Amino acid sequence: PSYSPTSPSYSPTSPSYSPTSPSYS
Amino acid sequence: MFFIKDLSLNITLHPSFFGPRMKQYLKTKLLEEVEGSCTGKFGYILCVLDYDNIDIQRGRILPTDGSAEFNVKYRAVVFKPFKGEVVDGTVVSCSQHGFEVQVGPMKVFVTKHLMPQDLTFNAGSNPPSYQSSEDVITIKSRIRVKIEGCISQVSSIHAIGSIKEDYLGAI
Amino acid sequence: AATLQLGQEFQLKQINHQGEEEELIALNLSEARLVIKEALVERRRAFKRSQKKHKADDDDFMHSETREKELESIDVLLEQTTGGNNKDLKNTMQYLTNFSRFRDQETVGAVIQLLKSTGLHPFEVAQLGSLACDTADEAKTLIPSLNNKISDDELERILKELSNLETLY
Amino acid sequence: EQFVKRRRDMLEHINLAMNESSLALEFVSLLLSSVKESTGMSSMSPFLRKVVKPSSLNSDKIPYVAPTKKEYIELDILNKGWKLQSLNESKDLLRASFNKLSSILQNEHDYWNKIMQSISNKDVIFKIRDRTSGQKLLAIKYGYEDSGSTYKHDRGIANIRNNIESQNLDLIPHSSSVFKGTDFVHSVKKFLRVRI
Amino acid sequence: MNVTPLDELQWKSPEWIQVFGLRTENVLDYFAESPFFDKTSNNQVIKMQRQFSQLNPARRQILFKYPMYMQLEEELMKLDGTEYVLSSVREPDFWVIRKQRRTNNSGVGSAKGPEIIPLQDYYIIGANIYQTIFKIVQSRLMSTSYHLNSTLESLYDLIEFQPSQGVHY
Amino acid sequence: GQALDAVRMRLAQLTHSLRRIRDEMSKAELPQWYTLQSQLNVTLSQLVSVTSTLQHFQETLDSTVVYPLPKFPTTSHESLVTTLLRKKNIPEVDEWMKYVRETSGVTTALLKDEEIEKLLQQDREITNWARTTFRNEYGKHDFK
Amino acid sequence: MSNQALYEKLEQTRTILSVKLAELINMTTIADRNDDDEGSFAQENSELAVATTSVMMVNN
Repeated sequence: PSYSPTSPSYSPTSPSYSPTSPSYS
Repeated sequence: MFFIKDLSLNITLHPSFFGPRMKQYLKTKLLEEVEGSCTGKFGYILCVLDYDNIDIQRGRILPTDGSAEFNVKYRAVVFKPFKGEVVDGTVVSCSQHGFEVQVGPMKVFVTKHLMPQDLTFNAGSNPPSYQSSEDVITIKSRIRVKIEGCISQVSSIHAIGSIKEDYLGAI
Repeated sequence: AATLQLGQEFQLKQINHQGEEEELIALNLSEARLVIKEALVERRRAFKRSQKKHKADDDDFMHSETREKELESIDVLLEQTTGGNNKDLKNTMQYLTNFSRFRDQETVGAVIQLLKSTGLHPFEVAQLGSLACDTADEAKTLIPSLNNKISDDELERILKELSNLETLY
Repeated sequence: EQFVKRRRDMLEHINLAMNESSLALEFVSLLLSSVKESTGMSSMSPFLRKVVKPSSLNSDKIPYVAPTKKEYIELDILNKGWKLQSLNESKDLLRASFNKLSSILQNEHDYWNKIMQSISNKDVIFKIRDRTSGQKLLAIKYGYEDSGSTYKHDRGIANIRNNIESQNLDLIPHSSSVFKGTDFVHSVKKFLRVRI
Repeated sequence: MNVTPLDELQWKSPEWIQVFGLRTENVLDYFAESPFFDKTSNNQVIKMQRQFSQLNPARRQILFKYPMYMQLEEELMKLDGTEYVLSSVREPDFWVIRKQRRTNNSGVGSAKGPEIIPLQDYYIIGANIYQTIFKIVQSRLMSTSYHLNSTLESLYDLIEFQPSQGVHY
Repeated sequence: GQALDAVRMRLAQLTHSLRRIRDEMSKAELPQWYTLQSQLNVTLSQLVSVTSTLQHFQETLDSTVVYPLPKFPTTSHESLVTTLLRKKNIPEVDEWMKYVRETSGVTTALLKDEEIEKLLQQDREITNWARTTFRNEYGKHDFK
Repeated sequence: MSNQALYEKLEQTRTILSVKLAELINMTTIADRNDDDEGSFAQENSELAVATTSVMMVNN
């Protein structure tokens, strides 16, 4: 079968690096 | 074919071994007698699991000779084929009548009537082999054989297989 | 077992010493070789512990650089654990070592997961773990049980993935 | 303390490396689950199973962008640029490795020559495993055991130790394993005196 | 001159949502002033045509739900080219458009209607707009490889060798 | 879907190997050097296989269009969606890239047929010459 | 015994030669090759995966 599933390695603490710039109208 | 099975055996311990270390002697006897054996009811005895977890039963001194008989149960990995089985193996010897293929610990023979005529025997080659348009089979060549029958004796099981249909030969 | 005729002695449902039904267990060359190697090294460790009781190096055996070094370690293991009285075991172990499709435990686990994710018969799964087939039809002909039971696209995907999983020697 | 600091650094570095790698598996496990539920169930983490019933990834078609000189030549010369940087880093790392190897290696040839030109022939010599250390060390049998002596108390075995501080060779007997110091010579120096 | 990729480009229009608010009725009106809305698209041409006239699975659901979407087809079937159409909507916060281009191949021998071909992906989440997964995967793998390289070079620095023992720490 | 399925299984086993090397490095005691080398080589060659297979099926991955589920609720899982659907490098990789562009002098948006093209042609030939030279050197001495 | 050491040194020398030739070819054609003819086989299909394989070669 499946020997072992993968442990949840989520990193919500990661701040992300999405560039935000086109806000001014 | 590798499988896990539950096995039992009756082992007779000589009276001269009657001491506090009898369990050790029983374990040595079991390991030395069972491992590597072949039984037609279960095929070759390849390995025994959980050696520390050997199950034991109370002795029953035989009334005729004084040797204590014990019943030992265990779990073992064994090898045994079935009719119509297809197995990969290694060519052992080449002959004009056919060839012999070692699979696991057993031998399966194929007669020249059991392969398509495209495979022709070449004796001048070193070693002599079977040559065809696409597949060449010789020593140390992985060959798939469809086992057709098996003959079981006390110590071994021989097999006879055929490769007469397609998708058989060198891989 | 062209028609899955395994008989009473090798039924799919097995009755263990605990009396509960279990699925029949089938191991290919890699799984059986790893299991027997683990059992032998465990027995050697137990023997050494017992000898120390009456009166480091084991990490190099399981991790082998090459096939020849693995065979030498196997010979040493048989000398120190078997006694040299069992030639059939040596022949079986040599056959396992020479034609082991997969050497690493993680890759063998990957192969097991790939083969048994579809829920096929243990016989078919072990046969696929033992045999490397280029095309789905080749496996289907060489494994008559796989006929009519697995789609050709799935079999081709499984075979290609298994061929990709083979560790280069 | 620097070893602990660098171990913690490499632990956190590998954790950071694996955190982004996990998301790749998370996003890619969805396709098979959509195609075949039972096979896909085990792939996702339990939290992602709780999030939604998995049918997320479905096949779709988009055409390939029309090619031109504009991006492939820039990409392949940018890749030449990255691989010229890898060659530079390759040469630098190899140089550093070879400098370290040369320095260390000539150090052990220095000790090696000291050992070779410090040892004379002298008596019957073998390798033994130390009771405390467990490694192989050179030992010399000096005792009269083979000379006809029946004295069973001592075997006349002395282990050879290369003195780290003085770069010299010393002999440590088997029996006197209690005195651990540089005053061994005077502490063990006994003699027989006759007074009339 | 350094350009931020349009895939990660995110526009916020607080004044528009304050004045009009988020709704499927004016979601295209909200999108109009964005940089992603090409002025060469036939939607803008339809907009000036309407202005001049005034002065002078879920796809079928959203098809049948709104009549302005109808008017969108009966004003868009006549003009072939790059056009902006809604993909799906779940209220009151999620809208996604369908970025497709149309080539009405009316040639003899083609029984199919106008050809519809995707061009881009746009997701309206809240008041924000989002626009390849291959790049994401390769970026994650390469950063992982960089971190692994740093860790391994540090570990190799920690490694110390002696001939009489081997390698230790 | 087949290509992405193979991508999935191989990436999953790579992540499993990463979890392995992680939980054998997390121990307070470092194992033997040789086990670390074996794990390193296996995982690293597995990463190579990951890269090669990702390279093989670029077209299937490019053809696939990402779309959220109708059943998937974005109102409650918008954070999870925005975790997955954003894909920029770590800043230390982009500043490393900028430092590499600056150190190499390479920049790839204005290049035209003048001096850099004669340098590009004059580079091909050193590689071919070195390859031929080392082939000759290998052939000079019998290594069998 | 001593014959085994002979053989081991044999693969030792041949492995040195092979890895030497490999690193030579890798560093010489580290400059990626673009040739319009179908005969040439040099593929750089993913941007940073190329540098990863390069540092792979280095570490190996």
